[PDB]
Amino acid sequence: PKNMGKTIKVYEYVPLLDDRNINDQGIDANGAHIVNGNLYGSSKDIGTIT
Amino acid sequence: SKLPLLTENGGRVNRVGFTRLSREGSIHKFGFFYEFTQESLDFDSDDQLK
Repeated sequence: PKNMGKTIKVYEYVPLLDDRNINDQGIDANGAHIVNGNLYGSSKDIGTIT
Repeated sequence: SKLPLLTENGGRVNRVGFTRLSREGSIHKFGFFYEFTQESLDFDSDDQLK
């Protein structure tokens, strides 16, 4: 659009289970606070999934 | 001293003459401008710059 400018910008939205989703709002299944914001990220290891 | 004073022998006495002056006035030209580019009115913050 005119009168906006010469550069554009967008918003990439990372999914919940992605290693880029780096945040501090995370509570583990036992109700304690955890460092990682997501659940397990992009890991495959079945132990870290269960 | 300078009063117009006539005698009985009226003749060539007390002559007066008049003068006519003039006042002038001219005409002058002014002006100014400003330049802009389409790249300054197409993508610019304000919509009604012009």
